[PDB]
Amino acid sequence: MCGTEGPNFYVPFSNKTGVVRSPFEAPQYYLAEPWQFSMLAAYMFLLIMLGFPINFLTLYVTVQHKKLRTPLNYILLNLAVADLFMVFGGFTTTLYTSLHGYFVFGPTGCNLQGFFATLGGEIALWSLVVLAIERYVVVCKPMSNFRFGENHAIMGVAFTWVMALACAAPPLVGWSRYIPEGMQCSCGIDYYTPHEETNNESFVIYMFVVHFIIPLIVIFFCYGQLVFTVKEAAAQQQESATTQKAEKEVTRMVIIMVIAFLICWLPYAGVAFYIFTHQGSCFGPIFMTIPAFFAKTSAVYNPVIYIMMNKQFRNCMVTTLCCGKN
Amino acid sequence: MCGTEGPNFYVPFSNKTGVVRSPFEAPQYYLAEPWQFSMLAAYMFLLIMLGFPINFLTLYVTVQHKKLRTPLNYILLNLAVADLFMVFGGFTTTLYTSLHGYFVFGPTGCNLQGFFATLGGEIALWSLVVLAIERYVVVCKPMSNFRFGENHAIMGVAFTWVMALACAAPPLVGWSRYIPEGMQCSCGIDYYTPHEETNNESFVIYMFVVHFIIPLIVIFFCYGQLVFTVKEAAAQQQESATTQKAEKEVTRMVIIMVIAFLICWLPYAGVAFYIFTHQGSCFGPIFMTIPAFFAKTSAVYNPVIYIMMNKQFRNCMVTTLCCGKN
Amino acid sequence: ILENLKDCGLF
Amino acid sequence: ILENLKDCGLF
Ligand SMILES: *[C@@H]1O[C@H](CO)[C@@H](O[C@@H]2O[C@H](CO)[C@@H](O[C@@H]3O[C@H](CO[C@H]4O[C@H](CO)[C@@H](O)[C@H](O)[C@@H]4O)[C@@H](O)[C@H](O[C@H]4O[C@H](CO)[C@@H](O)[C@H](O)[C@@H]4O)[C@@H]3O)[C@H](O)[C@H]2NC(C)=O)[C@H](O)[C@H]1NC(C)=O
Ligand SMILES: *[C@@H]1O[C@H](CO)[C@@H](O[C@@H]2O[C@H](CO)[C@@H](O[C@@H]3O[C@H](CO[C@H]4O[C@H](CO)[C@@H](O)[C@H](O)[C@@H]4O)[C@@H](O)[C@H](O[C@H]4O[C@H](CO)[C@@H](O)[C@H](O)[C@@H]4O)[C@@H]3O)[C@H](O)[C@H]2NC(C)=O)[C@H](O)[C@H]1NC(C)=O
Ligand SMILES: CCCCCCCCCCCCCCCC(=O)OC[C@H](COP(=O)(O)OCCN)OC(=O)CCCCCCCCCCCCCCC
Ligand SMILES: CCCCCCCCCCCCCCCC(=O)OC[C@H](COP(=O)(O)OCCN)OC(=O)CCCCCCCCCCCCCCC
Ligand SMILES: CC1=C(/C=C/C(C)=C/C=C/C(C)=C/C=O)C(C)(C)CCC1
Ligand SMILES: CC1=C(/C=C/C(C)=C/C=C/C(C)=C/C=O)C(C)(C)CCC1
Ligand SMILES: CCCCCCCCO[C@@H]1O[C@H](CO)[C@@H](O)[C@H](O)[C@H]1O
Ligand SMILES: CCCCCCCCO[C@@H]1O[C@H](CO)[C@@H](O)[C@H](O)[C@H]1O
Ligand SMILES: *C(=O)CCCCCCCCCCCCCCC
Ligand SMILES: *C(=O)CCCCCCCCCCCCCCC
Ligand SMILES: *C(=O)CCCCCCCCCCCCCCC
Ligand SMILES: *C(=O)CCCCCCCCCCCCCCC
Repeated sequence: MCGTEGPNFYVPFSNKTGVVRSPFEAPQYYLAEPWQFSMLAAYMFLLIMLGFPINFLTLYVTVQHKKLRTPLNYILLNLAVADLFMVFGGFTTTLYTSLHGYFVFGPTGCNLQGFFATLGGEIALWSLVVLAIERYVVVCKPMSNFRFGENHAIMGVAFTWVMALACAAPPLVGWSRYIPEGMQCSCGIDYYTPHEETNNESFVIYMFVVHFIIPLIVIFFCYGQLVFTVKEAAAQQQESATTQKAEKEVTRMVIIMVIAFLICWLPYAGVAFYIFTHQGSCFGPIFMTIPAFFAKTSAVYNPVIYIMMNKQFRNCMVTTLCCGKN
Repeated sequence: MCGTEGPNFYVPFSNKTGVVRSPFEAPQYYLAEPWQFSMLAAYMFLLIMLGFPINFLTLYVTVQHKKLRTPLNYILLNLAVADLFMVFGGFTTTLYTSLHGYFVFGPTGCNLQGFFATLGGEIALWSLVVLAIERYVVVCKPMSNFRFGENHAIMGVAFTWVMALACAAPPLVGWSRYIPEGMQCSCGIDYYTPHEETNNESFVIYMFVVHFIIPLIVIFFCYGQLVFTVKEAAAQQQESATTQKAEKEVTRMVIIMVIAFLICWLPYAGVAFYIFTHQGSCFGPIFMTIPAFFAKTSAVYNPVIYIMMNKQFRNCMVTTLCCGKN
Repeated sequence: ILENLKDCGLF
Repeated sequence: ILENLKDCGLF
């Protein structure tokens, strides 16, 4: 028996020495050296410095450029708003609490951070799904005589918010719970504790099936269909050098987009699953810290991929940054 | 009387309470909260994360691209090597020591860091000077029938190393000295203490005159001459739209290049001078921390300006980063 | 396809 | 000038 329990928490350290304290009440300098808490803060700082300019600029640039304000770009803006919830809901709270060495905001702060942070990274996830769907509809032309317009864009965005609430909301009201994770400085969802009073087990599954497998399948399907439709259109007109490049760039990108989706959620899935299936084992705070490192850095690498690598967006940015010129 | 003195140091805090300790021996958690030491480390982390890829990549890309290996680019590579001395000589040492709260490497470590760190940022400074000189020679054609070749490139680089040793070397051997500055976690040159046994006063001047005013004048002269030569060549052929853009981009850049040089050394000059001329006054560690914030961040913004904004370099980078393609 | 690709920011 | 400018990475 590996941790120390308490009303709204679970410290991954043994109280046999009697040193363990509430993560809401006193520094956890026995889980990890103080320098490792500082390094945690170093990192949050990095993600705020990189994640906030990149994501905010995206919004700003859309305000300065009329050609960016098209339906096919609503979901990309949604993605940037979501990342901003991650940055302010998640990263800055964790910067502050890490510098105390414990979660100074109490259980309310825990629910709050937990909710917004969770809320942000799910809108992002689902944005990425919705996007592939739209891109598959528009290009693969699966429905005949259909043209994607502003009212589909909006539903797309709203479907994204609804799916997020469908997992950010439950733990606030009984199905699972938010508690400090890892080094106890940031509050996530409890998926590693079997806490029958809230039914952690069933939620963990539902999140796995609905908020992991579904998204994965859809993304793979849509981008499969699309790298297919484009590889075929290119075979059927090799006399176009342009159509040949287009099919090669679209493939390169889809690979990048898929691989980056896995790098972001696969760890969380891999751990969630392996914990679920080795329930009689001890997992360290730094073991819980890993999948969160990968999933959170997506507030930087996602805008890089879906925005800085989008020809339209990139140009407007360079314009805006170079003082109106070039 | 504001500080506490000791054999090889000067803590900017009063020992009247008897709490002050050697920066080589014990945490300085009375100069500044521990969280401010963590934030110092956060920042060093940022400069290492940003400064090392950007600077190293520059070197790497030059290895993959034959068209980059021309004389007019030696000084730019020199600039990137210098920044790397800043990153490893300076930033990583300070990351480590800040996480202790004092300069754990002792006086030798102090000399060492101090030397390399100082050595790196002077090669950079002089690179920037040498560059303007070369750019003025080649374009303004001040000498007749002269063509800039590989042997001038080399002297240019070597002149840069010699000028740096001309101020990194003295404090190791008696003219001024290295000591922890500010929060005592990084060792700089002593320019704020009147330490007659090493002649701090005269050095401070010599650094001001030779390693600040000279560089400033030369840069202003060369780029003055150049924005002049180009504004004139453009007046004398307005029938070229291309020649009109060229003169406007070159002006925009020179402004950017000059303004960024001031942002980097002006603070250090402004403080050095004002300390020199208000010798009966108390200066806080965070007051000493400011000019070092500006001068050190140039290991990131300098490559951005002189490399990421250099058409040749930028393209090769994008190629290398996008896996050989595009 | 090229026109639908451009609209998607894909090419 | 344009050829000396290019060589300098200035334009
Ligand atoms: C992980 O492990 C530790 C140790 O088991 C737990 O910490 C203990 O928590 C208990 C209460 O739940 C504390 O008990 C309180 O002690 C206070 C004063 O006692 C002094 O002497 C003790 C030795 O026992 C010293 O170690 C300590 O520093 C104190 O100076 C009193 O304020 C309390 O007395 C009241 O409660 C008791 C009932 O327990 C009654 O008998 C009294 O009448 C009165 O109402 C109380 O006894 C205890 O001091 C803590 N020990 C340590 C080492 O800190 C952690 O709670 C546990 N962590 C988690 C996550 O739950
Ligand atoms: C900033 O300010 C402080 C305080 O003035 C300085 O710290 C003092 O440094 C002196 C030595 O230079 C220390 O003196 C040594 O004390 C030791 C034991 O003394 C105990 O009792 C004292 C009260 O005086 C307690 O505060 C302390 O915690 C100790 O438990 C001994 O190891 C030493 O004795 C030896 O030296 C003396 C000569 O001074 C002889 O008389 C003895 O025979 C023997 O050789 C010594 O006395 C002193 O303890 C420090 N005080 C504090 C508060 O730490 C800092 O040096 C100064 N900082 C800088 C930057 O210079
Ligand atoms: C000595 C210094 C004197 C000068 C100070 C100047 C400060 C100026 C700025 C305002 C400071 C307000 C501090 C209030 C709280 C306090 O100080 O609360 C005292 C308590 C410490 O108590 P503790 O250690 O017992 O417990 C705690 C567990 N060991 O703080 C804290 O843990 C909280 C620290 C919170 C830090 C938030 C930092 C946000 C940084 C944003 C980015 C800054 C970037 C810089 C980049 C180069
Ligand atoms: C409890 C944790 C258990 C698991 C630990 C796993 C550690 C794995 C890695 C290796 C750790 C070796 C520590 C040796 C020293 C030590 O520990 O020396 C104990 C002493 C502390 O003593 P002090 O506080 O009294 O005095 C000191 C003043 N208060 O360190 C130190 O101040 C030095 C700390 C140095 C830290 C260097 C960090 C370099 C980080 C690089 C980037 C990492 C980025 C991560 C990005 C997401
Ligand atoms: C996606 C996913 C899971 C959980 C992810 C979690 C719990 C993420 C939480 C992030 C938070 C709450 C951050 C707060 O700052 C499961 C259920 C483990 C199964 C695999 C799929
Ligand atoms: C440029 C300059 C000065 C000093 C600069 C210094 C002292 C920089 C030191 C940097 C170091 C040593 C970093 C180490 O990590 C003076 C003399 C104040 C006068 C103004 C010009
Ligand atoms: C949704 C998942 C989509 C996966 C798409 C994988 C596409 C692999 O496409 C690749 O295209 C290359 C030419 O560009 C070929 O030379 C490779 O053999 C082929 O594997
Ligand atoms: C070495 C210092 C060089 C300073 C060069 C300052 C150049 C200012 O050049 C500017 O060029 C503009 C057109 O591009 C004009 O419209 C501005 O009036 C003029 O000030
Ligand atoms: C037009 O002139 C654009 C001007 C502004 C360019 C700003 C570039 C900031 C770049 C930060 C780069 C960090 C790279 C990190 C790699 C790990
Ligand atoms: C208008 O034309 C202004 C153009 C130039 C802007 C150049 C900006 C360079 C920024 C480099 C990164 C600076 C911050 C580094 C923080 C670690
Ligand atoms: C070709 O596909 C290029 C691929 C790699 C692009 C990597 C971009 C990393 C960008 C970090 C940007 C930080 C911006 C910070 C602004 C403050
Ligand atoms: C070959 O074509 C690979 C191309 C794509 C590389 C995309 C890299 C994106 C990197 C974003 C920043 C990731 C690290 C963030 C650290 C804070």
